[PDB]
Amino acid sequence: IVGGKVCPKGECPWQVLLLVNGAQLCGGTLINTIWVVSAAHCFDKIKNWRNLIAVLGEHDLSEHDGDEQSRRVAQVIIPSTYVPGTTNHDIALLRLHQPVVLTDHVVPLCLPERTFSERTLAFVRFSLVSGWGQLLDRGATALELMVLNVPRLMTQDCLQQSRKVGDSPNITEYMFCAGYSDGSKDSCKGDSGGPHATHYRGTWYLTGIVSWGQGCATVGHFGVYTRVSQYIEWLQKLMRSEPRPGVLLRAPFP
Amino acid sequence: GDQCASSPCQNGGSCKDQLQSYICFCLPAFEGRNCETHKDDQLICVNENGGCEQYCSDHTGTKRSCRCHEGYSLLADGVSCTPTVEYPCGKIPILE
Amino acid sequence: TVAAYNLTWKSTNFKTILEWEPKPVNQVYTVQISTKSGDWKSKCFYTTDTECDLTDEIVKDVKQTYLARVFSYPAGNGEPLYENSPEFTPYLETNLGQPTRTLVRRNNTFLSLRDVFGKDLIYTKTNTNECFSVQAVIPSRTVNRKSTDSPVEC
Ligand SMILES: *[C@@H]1O[C@H](CO)[C@@H](O)[C@H](O)[C@H]1O
Ligand SMILES: *[C@@H]1O[C@@H](C)[C@@H](O)[C@@H](O)[C@@H]1O
Ligand SMILES: [Ca+2]
Ligand SMILES: [Ca+2]
Ligand SMILES: [Cl-]
Repeated sequence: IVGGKVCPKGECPWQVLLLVNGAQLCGGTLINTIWVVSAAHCFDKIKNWRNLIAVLGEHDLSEHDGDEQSRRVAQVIIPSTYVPGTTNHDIALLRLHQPVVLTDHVVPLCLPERTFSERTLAFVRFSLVSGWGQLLDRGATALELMVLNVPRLMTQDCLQQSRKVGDSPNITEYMFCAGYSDGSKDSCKGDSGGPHATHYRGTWYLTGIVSWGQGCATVGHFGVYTRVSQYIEWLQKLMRSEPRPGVLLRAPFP
Repeated sequence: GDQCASSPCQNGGSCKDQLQSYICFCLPAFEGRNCETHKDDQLICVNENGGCEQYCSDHTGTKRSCRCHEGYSLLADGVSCTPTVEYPCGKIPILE
Repeated sequence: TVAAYNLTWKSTNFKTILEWEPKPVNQVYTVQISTKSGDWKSKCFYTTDTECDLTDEIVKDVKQTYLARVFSYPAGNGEPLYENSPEFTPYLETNLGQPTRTLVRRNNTFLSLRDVFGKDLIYTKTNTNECFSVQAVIPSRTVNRKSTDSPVEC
């Protein structure tokens, strides 16, 4: 998160930090006590599937107060259509070994109805992304949770305003861009998997997932987000269906 | 020459002649070049979420209706959601 | 379906109609309007017109810069096709009414030109309200600087 404020403690309670072997990995979003949405490609290089750890309630990485809750990740689920090392279908669903406990510092983000998201939410101009990622492309990561407020664009406005670059990814139906072009503010490498959250009439909803861009706050580019609207049926089907055995699982999509 | 003589305006708003043109002041409940739109009718979902707090279902030839997300129930005004639990999604307790 | 083109603000004395091309053959239009940093409000839902009145929207805060866009949908029915109006700041760009109360209505009443321009408003050469042919002027403006001459009186 380049350009943001520090998120005052407890004010981004759906934020999740994923760890492997106690090393920083990605962010995630609590949509449920048992369930965390992340970015698929966070798992591109994963060799140690038993040691995936999810941490809710976290704020400051260096010092541990009483609010952080740790849980083992039981299953990571990826869309069938996701291809490792590409940016399409960039989303992950994670079941935690055991539930977290909702408190003033751990709360799930509402996962909205798909049509509500398409017709109403998509047209709230500013939403919040957040995470412990880099504070500048190639720079340090964050110790306290960071948060940034960003304007969404419709894909045509995005293509028009973006600078054509040889062999860049295609902005798809399963993405959107958000943010700025004056090279001042964006999400960044630490942040993949974390919330793009939309306030509407007193309730925060999950509309996006930090996914990819051309470096971070590059002049002439925006940040791309997984378009969370497209997977609402798929996620729901998964949270209600009965557990499959495997640790990684590629679910059919749609 | 005055254009308003042609009685262009509708729904009882006054006209005012302009050059090669005119204007139409409407009453509050109406808009349009000639005040021909009733604002009341569009109690539909794409119109500002139907006035619902969270969710909206249109129907056929009948008033829309509003709904609440899991962990919320609907109030007696038929537009508002209230939490039915301690920690409903999408709310932040240290500001609530 | 084809995307709207050549969109324009028609604005006089604050009454603002957005106009576009073409006439819909088997397709409908929806319009959206916003301030530069505000949420997108929708109007004129699935009309077959080439116009949308947006007096009530723009009038709520005349000093904002507005942006409009128009959406195409095949009749009878992953973003819809649309195209953008140019930027419209009412206070600076609205054409001035050939002089004898504007469209801005605070509290059920159309404010007068002076209720809206205060000191920014002169005439032709008087800061006050006084063969004769008067034009109204705003010193400050880049564009649409002055109304046409009132009807002559002797
Ligand atoms: C006279 O009335 C017609 C229709 O009401 C209008 O279109 C003209 O512009 C006006 O002069
Ligand atoms: C012109 O003003 C508008 C508001 C209407 O009240 C008309 O009756 C009047 O003549
Ligand atoms: Ca800590
Ligand atoms: Ca005339
Ligand atoms: Cl556990």
